[PDB]
Amino acid sequence: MYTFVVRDENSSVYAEVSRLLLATGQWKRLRKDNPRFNLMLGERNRLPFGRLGHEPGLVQLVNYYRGADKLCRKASLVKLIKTSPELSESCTWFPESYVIYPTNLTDEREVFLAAYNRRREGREGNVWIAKSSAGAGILISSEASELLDFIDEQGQVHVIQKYLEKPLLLEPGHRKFDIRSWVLVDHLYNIYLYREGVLRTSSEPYNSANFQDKTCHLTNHCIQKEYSKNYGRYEEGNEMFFEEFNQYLMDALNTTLENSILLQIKHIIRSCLMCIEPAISTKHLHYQSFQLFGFDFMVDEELKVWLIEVNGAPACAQKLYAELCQGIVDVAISSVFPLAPTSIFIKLHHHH
Amino acid sequence: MREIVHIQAGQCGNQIGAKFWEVISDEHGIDPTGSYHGDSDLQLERINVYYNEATGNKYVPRAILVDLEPGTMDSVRSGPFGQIFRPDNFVFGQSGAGNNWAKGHYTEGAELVDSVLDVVRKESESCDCLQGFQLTHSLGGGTGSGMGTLLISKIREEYPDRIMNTFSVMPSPKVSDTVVEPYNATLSVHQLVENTDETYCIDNEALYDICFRTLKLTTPTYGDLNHLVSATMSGVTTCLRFPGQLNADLRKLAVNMVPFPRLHFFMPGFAPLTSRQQYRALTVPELTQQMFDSKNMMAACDPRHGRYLTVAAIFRGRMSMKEVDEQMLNVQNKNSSYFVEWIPNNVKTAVCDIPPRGLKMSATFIGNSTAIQELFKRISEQFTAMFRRKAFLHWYTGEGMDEMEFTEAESNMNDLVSEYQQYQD
Amino acid sequence: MEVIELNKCTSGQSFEVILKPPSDPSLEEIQKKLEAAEERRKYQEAELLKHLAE
Amino acid sequence: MRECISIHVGQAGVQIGNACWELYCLEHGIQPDGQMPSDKTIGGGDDSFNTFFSETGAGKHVPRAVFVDLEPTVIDEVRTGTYRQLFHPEQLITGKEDAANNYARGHYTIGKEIIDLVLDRIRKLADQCTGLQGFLVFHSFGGGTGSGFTSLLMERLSVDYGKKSKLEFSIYPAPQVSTAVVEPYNSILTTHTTLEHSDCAFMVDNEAIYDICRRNLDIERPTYTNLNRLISQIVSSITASLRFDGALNVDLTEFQTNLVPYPRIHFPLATYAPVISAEKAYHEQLSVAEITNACFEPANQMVKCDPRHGKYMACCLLYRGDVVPKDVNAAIATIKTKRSIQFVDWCPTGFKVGINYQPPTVVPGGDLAKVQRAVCMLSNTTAIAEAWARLDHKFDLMYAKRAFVHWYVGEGMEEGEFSEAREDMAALEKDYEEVGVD
Ligand SMILES: Nc1nc2c(ncn2[C@@H]2O[C@H](COP(=O)(O)OP(=O)(O)OP(=O)(O)O)[C@@H](O)[C@H]2O)c(=O)[nH]1
Ligand SMILES: Nc1ncnc2c1ncn2[C@@H]1O[C@H](COP(=O)(O)OP(=O)(O)CP(=O)(O)O)[C@@H](O)[C@H]1O
Ligand SMILES: Nc1nc2c(ncn2[C@@H]2O[C@H](COP(=O)(O)OP(=O)(O)O)[C@@H](O)[C@H]2O)c(=O)[nH]1
Ligand SMILES: Cc1ncsc1C(=O)N1CCNC(=O)C1
Ligand SMILES: [Ca+2]
Ligand SMILES: [Ca+2]
Ligand SMILES: [Ca+2]
Ligand SMILES: [Mg+2]
Ligand SMILES: [Mg+2]
Ligand SMILES: [Mg+2]
Repeated sequence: MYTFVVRDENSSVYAEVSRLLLATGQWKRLRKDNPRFNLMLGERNRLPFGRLGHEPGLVQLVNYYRGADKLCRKASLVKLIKTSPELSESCTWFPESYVIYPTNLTDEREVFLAAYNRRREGREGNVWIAKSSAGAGILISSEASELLDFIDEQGQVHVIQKYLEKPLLLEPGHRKFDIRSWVLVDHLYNIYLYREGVLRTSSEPYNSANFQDKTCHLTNHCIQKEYSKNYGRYEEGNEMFFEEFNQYLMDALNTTLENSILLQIKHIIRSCLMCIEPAISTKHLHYQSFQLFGFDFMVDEELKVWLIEVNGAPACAQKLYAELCQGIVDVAISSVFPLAPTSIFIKLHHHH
Repeated sequence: MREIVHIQAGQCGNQIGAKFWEVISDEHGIDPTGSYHGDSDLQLERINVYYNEATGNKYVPRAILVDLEPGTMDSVRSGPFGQIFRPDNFVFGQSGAGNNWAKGHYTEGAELVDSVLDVVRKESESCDCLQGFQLTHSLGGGTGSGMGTLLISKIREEYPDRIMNTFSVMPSPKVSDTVVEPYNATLSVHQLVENTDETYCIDNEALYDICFRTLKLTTPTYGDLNHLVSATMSGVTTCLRFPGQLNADLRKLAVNMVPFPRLHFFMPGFAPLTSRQQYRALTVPELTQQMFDSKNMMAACDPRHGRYLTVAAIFRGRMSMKEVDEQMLNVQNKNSSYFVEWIPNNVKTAVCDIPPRGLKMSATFIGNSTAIQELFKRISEQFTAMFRRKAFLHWYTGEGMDEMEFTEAESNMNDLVSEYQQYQD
Repeated sequence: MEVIELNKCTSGQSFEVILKPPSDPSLEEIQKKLEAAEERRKYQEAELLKHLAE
Repeated sequence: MRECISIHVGQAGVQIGNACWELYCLEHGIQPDGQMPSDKTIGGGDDSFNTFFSETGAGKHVPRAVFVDLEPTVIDEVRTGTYRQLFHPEQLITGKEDAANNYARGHYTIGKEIIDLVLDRIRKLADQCTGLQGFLVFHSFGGGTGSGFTSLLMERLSVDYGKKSKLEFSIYPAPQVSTAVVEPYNSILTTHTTLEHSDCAFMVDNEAIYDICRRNLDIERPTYTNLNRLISQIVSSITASLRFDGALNVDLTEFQTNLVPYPRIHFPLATYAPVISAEKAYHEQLSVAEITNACFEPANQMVKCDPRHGKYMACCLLYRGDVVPKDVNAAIATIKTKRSIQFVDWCPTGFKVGINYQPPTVVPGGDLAKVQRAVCMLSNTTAIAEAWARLDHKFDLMYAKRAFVHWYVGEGMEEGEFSEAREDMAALEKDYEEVGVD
């Protein structure tokens, strides 16, 4: 009879796991302050890792990798890619990005302006996007003056990265989109990719001449269901799954999702996770960790995959909550606490 | 040299105290004449905690026998180990107490208490360093209850910085001498709330049900009940009478068990408890499962109706101390809801290599549960059922008491119950 | 990876390696504390004896 | 040469002091009777070992130690043990009844009545000193004497020896060996009143020593002897520089200089390798790089935490045995490219290394296997603050209900000293965060 506790009531993913663990009749939930737990569905912010693994006779497991915020923060991811030899500054699957501190506070203001002027002079596409972790607040502009002035009006750190002016557009619709992949890392640091991704498509035709109306440029599910007038027109809730997106790629581009996109995605997932594996691995630690991640990719018209961001506390697609949550319990929880297929995951092998 | 002074008052107190000294006298190799005849030095390492050493290498229990009638103590002096007790430590009168608290506390007792304290003071003055006193007594009679709590009130006055522990037998209508036992118990419980650091609550009902249901005794006697108490009393004092990584006296044990000065009433427990299948080996998981089972509790309180403030287990015998740790952690982990989370690691465990007579291994349980309030509720209800009609009060008013003293003792105990209740939430 | 201040002797040696450069209460006040606590112990014990006398 | 006085307060401190002086004697070749053949200067001398030992005209080498316990059963073992001839009676002080795991009892009630006797016996050792450096105070956190009396002794030592340095070896409480529920109270009470009086403190978590004993030594249920022989190894590695010819950590002031740039944050983490069971058939002797790499595995630290997520302020490497600087640098470079070693921006990213060619001495019959080389790393990570958080958390759970507080007040302590000491820890936990997090 394993015991667990819940410290994140707002997590829909683990709300279903806590629901599934109980349904096994072998897991007993405790109060959120009882320290005699086998598993902790911990809180997002300021999770007390220091208080784990000090309970005699209890093997303790938490659903967050201490230090994984280095990869799940806008300003942290950029700093991690540029400064990590495994990723180097010449990383080819990540857009050119710069960390910009508002003037009311190192900072890459002059470094970003250097490359910007180079593009302005060389007649090249010079359209950037400014965003931050404090957003629901994004500004897509082609003038450097507007980008830097938009950040000074704020008080938090922001990042300016090259906006993909040539995004792959689904037809019919001539619309943008982004791909979401769920990756579960278990206590042994096996990288499991969920076979089921989701494309959060824009119902508005992409318009490269009007970055003011950000409804055809931002594929967020909340922006398309609030400021887009074609929501739910082409696909239910602006969400295309792999089966349809694959068939389309076959009919339109005469290729498969696995060959033209999935290989690049799996290569990006491995590169990022293996990079920080020494900094967050819980192999020789007094407690074990696992964590579910949500990778957001972009695909340009050349069928090249780009990494947008990594989500540390990602939510799932309404259809896949069942299959995925049962997968979290199978390989993450029951792998350490066994109960008395054809995996739904793609194990990305690697050297530990 | 950390001596304890033992005091046994009344019929219950002296009959149980006798069996207790009989049980540990055997464990320490002391024979009915006080001559050591053991085979281990562990038997004499802490022998001075309860025994004084006289000429000829004789060991005399540091015990003081008290009663207002000579009957019960005459038996003790004629019992198996009667000769082992210091003659000058038999202090008794002739009037008796008539199962009357007021006679033991105010009248008959008052006339005899000074003489008892003269023996107490005589036993203390010879202590290299007195840990404190322990009293065995019932709360339902007159001497053990009325005069016992009077002795406690005077021992605290003369030794205000010494630990006072008691083994208190609580009255149950199922094992009753007289109908005024709830009166005498309610009056004594208030004394114990004030003037004792630890009180081992021994409910005569629990001792009966165990003899009847578990031990399969068709008709239990006071002797059968006292056998359990003799074994449990020897179990808790094991760590005190034998060596080990414990290093614990009465004050250090009280500190780890009493989070609040008035909530010091403990539920005892013993394991094994077997009927005559009595030769079977008892495994460490079995000892632990039973020791936490309410059926092995001697306070007639369901622990699942409350929460443990603290717990202490004392295992005896040659066993896997690793397997002990694993099992103790198993009980807490598999039931952590029943242990207050605002006192971390409130379950402590001690081991002793010397097991009781004729027992490969055993476990003694000491629980500070808020479920003990159920015990004080029984007494409180039985009290009120009679006091509302002022029934049988004439026995007490005739000795100088006033109904107000009753109404206050009634309140004090109902307060005590409310105090347990607030910490159960 | 610079070694500095290397010292050697018969029973061992010691050095320093730099991988990168950078970027009370008086005796009086104690006696008072120890006596203030002994006074609260006497006051407490007096309230007990006063209680036991009543 | 300058002398160091060792003070062992409480059961933990005394039993650990006993294990250390046993080891000091094996290393320095001193017999249980105090005779040291290799010492050619009889009844005198200013050798490096004379910082811990004095001499008598009869060639006896007497530890500069003082054992203090409020109850005599533990110190009586010293009086009749194998090394009973090392100490003379004046050195062993014992009371009548202990503090019952009650800080206020050890600091106030019983502490007041014996402190002057202690300072007197300490003044007798100080008078045998031509240039006293300071004191090494071995004590537990959870014990009533260890915590309560030590903080009073520390307050008075800072008075009668205002210029001397004071280092602590402090036993952190671990439930797997503790029998006291109020140890969180005592630990925090003694950190509060001792913080400003201690210049460097080495915390040993009994939890850490317990697993290192079960994992590496294959002891199913380790006793205090197992835990102590291992702790006296780490203590020896730390005090070796004061007892042997060298140039790193040669006097007590050097520990503060090399390890504590900020005064309040004077709790360096200790990591020791290798720990090899003596019952092993025969172990493959580890290399300089192998044992040096293990200095960054949490399973060899004296306080379980994760330095990867803190920032270092200093770092020492104390090697013993067959080790040469070349091999040290090779392993260091290799570890910088494989380990997360973040320093504070206001401190250099470096390693002070010390090497003693004499390998670790192992108590005959003990549990540790003789190895050819060993190391002990003294790093000052913000990650050790995890131990304060754990402790502080437990304090808050009980004190919210005022649980057990009545025992302390009854001994003369005021309920406010609780919150006063708990606020200090709140400040201590903040500094660690100011220096460690971004
Ligand atoms: N590592 C180690 N810890 C010990 C040892 N002895 C006791 N402890 C720990 O010390 C704590 C209890 O403090 P003690 O030193 O025993 O108590 P004390 O200092 O003698 O103070 P008193 O309350 O007066 O007995 C517990 O956490 C024990 O686990 C020991 O020999 N080695
Ligand atoms: N460099 C870039 N080029 C093209 N599009 C970009 C881009 N950066 C962001 N976007 C657009 O923004 C959307 C996602 O923004 P982003 O993920 O940075 O904000 P966010 O983190 O608040 C949303 P979520 O965390 O849910 O994925 C995507 O749909 C993408 O089309
Ligand atoms: N367990 C046990 N209980 C007893 C014994 N004798 C009396 N009692 C209980 O104690 C109460 C009577 O008190 P008693 O000791 O006879 O009165 P006293 O002699 O004036 O102290 C009743 O509740 C009895 O059930 C005994 O030998 N063993
Ligand atoms: C509390 C107590 N009172 C009388 S005996 C006793 C006891 O045996 N123990 C076992 C050891 N550790 C404890 O904390 C208590
Ligand atoms: Ca008369
Ligand atoms: Ca000499
Ligand atoms: Ca000072
Ligand atoms: Mg986001
Ligand atoms: Mg009777
Ligand atoms: Mg002690």
